[PDB]
Amino acid sequence: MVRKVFNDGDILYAEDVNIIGQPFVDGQDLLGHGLKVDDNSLSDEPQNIKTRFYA
Amino acid sequence: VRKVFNDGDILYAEDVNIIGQPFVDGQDLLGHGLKVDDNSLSDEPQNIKTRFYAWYNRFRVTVQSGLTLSVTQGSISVSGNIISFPPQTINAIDNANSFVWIGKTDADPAIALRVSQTLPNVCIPLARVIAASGSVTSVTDLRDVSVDILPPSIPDAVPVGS
Amino acid sequence: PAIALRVSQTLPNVCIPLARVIAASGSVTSVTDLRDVSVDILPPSIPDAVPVGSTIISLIPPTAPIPAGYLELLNSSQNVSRTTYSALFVLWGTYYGNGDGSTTFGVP
Amino acid sequence: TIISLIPPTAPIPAGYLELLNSSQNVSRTTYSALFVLWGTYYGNGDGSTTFGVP
Repeated sequence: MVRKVFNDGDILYAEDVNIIGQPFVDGQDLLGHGLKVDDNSLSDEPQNIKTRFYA
Repeated sequence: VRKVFNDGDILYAEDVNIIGQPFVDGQDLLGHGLKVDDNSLSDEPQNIKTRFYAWYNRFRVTVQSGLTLSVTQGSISVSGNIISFPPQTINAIDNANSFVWIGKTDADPAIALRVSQTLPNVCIPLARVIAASGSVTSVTDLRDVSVDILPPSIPDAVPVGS
Repeated sequence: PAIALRVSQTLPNVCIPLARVIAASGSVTSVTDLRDVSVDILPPSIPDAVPVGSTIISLIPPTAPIPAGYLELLNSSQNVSRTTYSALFVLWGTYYGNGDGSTTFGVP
Repeated sequence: TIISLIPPTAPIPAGYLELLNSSQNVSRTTYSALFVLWGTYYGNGDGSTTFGVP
């Protein structure tokens, strides 16, 4: 999102689409790297690590 | 997810900026994908997944088939000596409320996985299995990391003057 | 008696085990984690009381009261209730007499 | 030493060594707390692996 921001007349290049195609959750500043994963982002399913660890 | 595109729609810069920032949280929005399950977590070692489950699922007893129960791999410490066990199987005692544990008997010094009808005083309890008619009706986890085993009462000392 | 981090040759019966280290030529070949996160400790034994059915000899005068949790051996066999002394009845049976044969058993 | 009247069919209490008619030789390492206390005083079953039992 940061270091690559689009505007109304901006061309959409194939490299940008390929980058967005691989989402990253490392919290980095790049185009496809969204944000880190907190406890909420983990699934609230009883069979998952969050529920077991909190139990 | 929330906003849906179709033929004839015009892509907007804000749409790409939203899409460019993925959020994994299960929220129903354009860029918010879904909630992270165990599979989405990295499976190679030196990661919280395998680290957590190698301790959580240690010597866990499950009904493999019929009276045959599966015990996951693990390790035990006997006076500082580490003895490792691969995943093994053992047959429950039929028509009984038996106990699956790890230890030894008076007639056998080898430390191994055993099924009895009464928990020995010195053992590592694993499960209480209720089985009937060649089938395992229920399994109750005894080595659970959430259940806490209270220690036994202080032994009655020899009476003074005796 | 001070509680601290100690490197010994054999783990004491009561302690918090941390690791086992194998050292050769002034170098550490291996360190094995003895904590709960890696291993499950098997107790060598439990602290136990005097076993049921064992006999202890005492010098206490007759005026002193009978110790709790014990039965007194008399000049003749006794008939003791099986329900009250279920532990002793289990460990002994009727090997010292059948008592009535239904609800009591004999004590030598 | 604990004296008991339990019948032969009754199991030996755990953590106890039965004393039979003759002497025995039990492993020093298996019974370490016993060997450090008694010592080689009731016999030397072997050189450095077992010790005697009256």
